Amino acid sequence: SLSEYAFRMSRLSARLFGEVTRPTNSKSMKVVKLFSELPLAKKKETYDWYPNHHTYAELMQTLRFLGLYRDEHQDFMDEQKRLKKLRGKEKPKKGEGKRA
Amino acid sequence: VDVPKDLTKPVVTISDEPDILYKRLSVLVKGHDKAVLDSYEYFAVLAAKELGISIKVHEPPRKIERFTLLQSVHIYKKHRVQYEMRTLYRCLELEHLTGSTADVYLEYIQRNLPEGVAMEVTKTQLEQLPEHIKEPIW
Amino acid sequence: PPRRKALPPRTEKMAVDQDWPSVYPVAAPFKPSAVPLPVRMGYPVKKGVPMAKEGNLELLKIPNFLHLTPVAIKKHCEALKDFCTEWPAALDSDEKCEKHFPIEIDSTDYVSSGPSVRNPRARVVVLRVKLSSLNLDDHAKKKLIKLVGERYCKTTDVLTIKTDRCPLRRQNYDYAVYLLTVLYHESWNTEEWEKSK
Amino acid sequence: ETYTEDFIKKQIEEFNIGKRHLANMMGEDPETFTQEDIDRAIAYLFPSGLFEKRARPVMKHPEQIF
Amino acid sequence: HYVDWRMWRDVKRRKMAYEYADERLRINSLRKNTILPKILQDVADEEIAALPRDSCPVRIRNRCVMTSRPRGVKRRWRLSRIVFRHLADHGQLSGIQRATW
Amino acid sequence: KNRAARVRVSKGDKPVTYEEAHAPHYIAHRKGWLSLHTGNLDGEDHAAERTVEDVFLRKFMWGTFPGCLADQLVLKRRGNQLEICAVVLRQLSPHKYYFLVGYSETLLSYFYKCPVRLHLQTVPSKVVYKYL
Amino acid sequence: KQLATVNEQPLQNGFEELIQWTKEGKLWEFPINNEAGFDDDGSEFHEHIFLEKHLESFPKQGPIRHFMELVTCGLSKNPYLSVKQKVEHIEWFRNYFNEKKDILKESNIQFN
Amino acid sequence: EEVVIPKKKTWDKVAVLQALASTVNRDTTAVPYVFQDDPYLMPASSLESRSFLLAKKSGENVAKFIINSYPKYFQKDIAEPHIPCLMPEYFEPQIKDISE
Ligand SMILES: [Mg+2]
Ligand SMILES: [Mg+2]
Repeated sequence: SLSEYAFRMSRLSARLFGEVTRPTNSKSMKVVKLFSELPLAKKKETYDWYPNHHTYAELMQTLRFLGLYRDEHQDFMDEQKRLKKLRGKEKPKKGEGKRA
Repeated sequence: VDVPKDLTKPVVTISDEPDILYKRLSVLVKGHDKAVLDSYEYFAVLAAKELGISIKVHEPPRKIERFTLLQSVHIYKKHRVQYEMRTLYRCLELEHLTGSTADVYLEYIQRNLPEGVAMEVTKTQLEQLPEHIKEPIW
Repeated sequence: PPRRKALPPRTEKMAVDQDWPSVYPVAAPFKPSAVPLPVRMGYPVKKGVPMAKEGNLELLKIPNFLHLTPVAIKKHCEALKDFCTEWPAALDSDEKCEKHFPIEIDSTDYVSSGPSVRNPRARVVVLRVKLSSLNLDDHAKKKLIKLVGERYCKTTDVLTIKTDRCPLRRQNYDYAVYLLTVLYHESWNTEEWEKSK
Repeated sequence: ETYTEDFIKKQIEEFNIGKRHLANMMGEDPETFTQEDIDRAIAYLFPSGLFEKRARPVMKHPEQIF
Repeated sequence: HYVDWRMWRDVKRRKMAYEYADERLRINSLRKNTILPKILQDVADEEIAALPRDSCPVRIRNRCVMTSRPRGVKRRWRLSRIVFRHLADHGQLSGIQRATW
Repeated sequence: KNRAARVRVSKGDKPVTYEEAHAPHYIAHRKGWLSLHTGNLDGEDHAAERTVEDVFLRKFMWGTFPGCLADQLVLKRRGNQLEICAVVLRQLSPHKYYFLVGYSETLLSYFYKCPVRLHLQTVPSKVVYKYL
Repeated sequence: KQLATVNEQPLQNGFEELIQWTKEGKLWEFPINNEAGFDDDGSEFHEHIFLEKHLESFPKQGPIRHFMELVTCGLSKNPYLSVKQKVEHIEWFRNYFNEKKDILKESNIQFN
Repeated sequence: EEVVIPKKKTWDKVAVLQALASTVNRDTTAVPYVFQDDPYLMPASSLESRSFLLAKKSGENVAKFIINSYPKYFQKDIAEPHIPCLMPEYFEPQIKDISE
């Protein structure tokens, strides 16, 4: 639905501005969109979604063993775990358990 | 009495290159608090007047973004808690600045940008026609 | 010995005619022991008064302007005048600016708080030029207006070229200038197929 | 909390001394600094956007506060 | 040290999806067009289907980074509605208040 | 009944600070925010990473200065700088405070890759706003 | 290092601390530039936008040309990839089609 | 007609900060800036002055020891522009071959 002049002028502008020049249907135009943006998996929000829980947990555990961080929570579960040994509710040996 | 006799001033060297010309600087600042934007405007305007810069201030309309959440941890869908984030604006429009003047003023007010306040500086630069466009080659 | 006793606040040694900019030279948190003002803050209880400044977390939460008093600002700008250059007196009005400098380049910088300064919006460059400032004949002007499309505004007669293809702002600026060049020269070229108009 | 008359007297002396510093900070005449200039200075120096004005920083004469 | 095994499985999926993103993008482009021969496009269909299952991006789940809740998560903060409210109601999220109008 | 962040009335003997005495519907009316950054402004990025940093810093400082903090932290961010303002008590010796300030400022600067400052304000005892 | 020690003194005020950080590279340099320290290998704009030079090994005409022209058009519009990353995409296609030449020949498509 | 454009002025990255610092003088009422400006923490003697700085330096040394002892915890680079000075230091030789 375009004149020869309009069609050839639209094709010239496409070459000038770096757009697709050959006649391409909407299906094949996805190839242009695929390479014009980063894949969803490559975006920082995706692969850096979680904070590195290893670094945080391991750092604050080391700082506790060094005496520079007081972990009120870990102290709470160390007192509970300590009272369960005196009460007899101690974790069994792996493999040499109640069942066999 | 214990006053420094002489003070070492920072070295500013006039270069041999022409300076950039800025038609307009639009310093848009965002903040959750209006009073902080009022104090910052008083600062930035007073700084411009003392440096000889032409500044005009206007307040763009505020934007409030609201969203709803469930109030209970489990069931009770009818009951919701609604939160909002208010964004207030103040647009500082400078005019007829030079590259050096803009660099100094922007550094001065950006370094004094109070916590919780953002900035978006739109710099319109006056330019001349490229040498290639002066005349057609065909 | 007895427990260490805190010294009295140093606001008691401050003269009423001191050089305040020397006390708060740069942005610092509100220190009740350094600010000689009986400022109070806090919603008062029934038959109560706003809380005093010592241990007042509300005053600590405010971004104060104690380092930017009118005296300090005027003294600061006096030292910063050496860095400024003088706007060309010839370019008095905007019409004069357009005549001598037809092209206008808009760029934006974003100042946010955080460890990273990167912002993907800063790469965008906008180039505006009125087609009346370009040496375009009748044919060239008509061909240009058709090539650019909606980038041209007939009311203002301004051609706006926005470029954000390249990672950097300097690359997008070079691309915006290049697009204007090829558009100008291509508009002047007359092709044989143009006779089918 | 009970505010005895001696305590109030010490609060007034503090306001008068603080009033002179605030004029010195803002670069105004300590002798013509009024209560409306005090409010303008505190609003600039301690910008508070709290919707309730009774929660904002205030520097008033003890007679009007207590 | 992640919140639970479910978070740990998503951490591995996000890592594997990142490693294969380029290879998957290149092969998919061969499939998402009508230009190339159907014989070549059929081989690409098998190649992307043979890649490890955890490299498929659709298997990633936006869980709460603090509690691992798979639903009720706000994408801007990556927090579950319960964790976000706990921080917001204590005045610890800059600029977020209760909405009333 | 609403529960969120409400210290509930007792027999009139529970001292509460000014922050603890105000329920969530006062966060922009009578009390301010304990953290100021730009992430939550319109059109701003990285709100998620700013939040995780705030949550960590509040836990790091609670365990690094055990029993010393007299109220909640005030986290301030200006450009690249991070400022932690803490109201502490006057029980721990000054030497130990200076050690912990130099230690926490250095350790946190290397962890979040930015200049970090810690501004301590000492109070003789916890500031009581009212008795609930 | 000894010459630095003799001139070494403690920070005198807030401004001096800001200066030291700026010199050490800890604090940002103002006015804020969002591209400070990031250069895409000093690549020119033409390197990013015009990528047809890399398509010379490929057939000058045919379906592969059209497909690869679309690939380069997308890559030219990508501001998140460096020039090096964009060439990697094209190189991978050069190898892929080299491995599938037998299939391409069955489809009457000549590659290389 | 010709318009004369003013010559650009170039200064060092710290010039503006240095210009602002020249305007301020020493505050006679305050102790040296290095010390914590707090009545309880301010040094109250020539000995305290020395000890307070030494304690602060000790804290910095302890942190540096931990940073270099466990580099893994401080290897996530989130700074833009990159800050080399805030990265862990590796003092052990990484080349194990016996060669010149
Ligand atoms: Mg899903
Ligand atoms: Mg209800």
